[PDB]
Amino acid sequence: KTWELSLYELQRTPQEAITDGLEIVSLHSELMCPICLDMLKNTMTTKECLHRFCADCIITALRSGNKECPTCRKKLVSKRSLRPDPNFDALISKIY
Amino acid sequence: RIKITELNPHLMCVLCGGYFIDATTIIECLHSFCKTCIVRYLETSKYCPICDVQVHKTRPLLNIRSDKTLQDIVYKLVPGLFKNEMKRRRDFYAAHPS
Ligand SMILES: [Zn+2]
Ligand SMILES: [Zn+2]
Ligand SMILES: [Zn+2]
Ligand SMILES: [Zn+2]
Repeated sequence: KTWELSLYELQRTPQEAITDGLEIVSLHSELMCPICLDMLKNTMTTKECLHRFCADCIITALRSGNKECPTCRKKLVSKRSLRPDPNFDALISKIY
Repeated sequence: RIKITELNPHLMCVLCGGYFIDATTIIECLHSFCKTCIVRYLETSKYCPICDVQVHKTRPLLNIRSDKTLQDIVYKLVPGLFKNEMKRRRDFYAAHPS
């Protein structure tokens, strides 16, 4: 992108936190690894495309010699094309 | 069932102190921010606001990506947030025609 901000964006203000004890009760297409179709464990995230996979799953795909992102087929050179996502794991720890 | 206050730390932008709106992620360290927050910030820094890692040698915008998955989670988990943000946009545009 150019990362240009719209008129609305240029003046937007924060969405403040909900700080009451409101509890929460669908997240499959977000916290699920697309390889094993299980819930993400030790999430690894592609740098170029921000697609998330279990560490063991994506390392396995790459080790097989397929150097494509399983989600979007973008070139992945190696595991240095990937970052650990501890903050995604942490979210998953609390929700499940 | 989960307390939203238990989730908030994972859904909140440090640059505005509010929930992620158009969550945008620095690819070098994977820290995430609202789009508007991080774009404005990176006008005057090439280092992550949270961990100080270099975002890019010279052009930090090269190394951010919209994080649709994270934003989708945010809007699905935070009651009212999406409706609220959509309303703010309509309200803005009704008072500011094109
Ligand atoms: Zn997996
Ligand atoms: Zn991808
Ligand atoms: Zn923000
Ligand atoms: Zn960082």
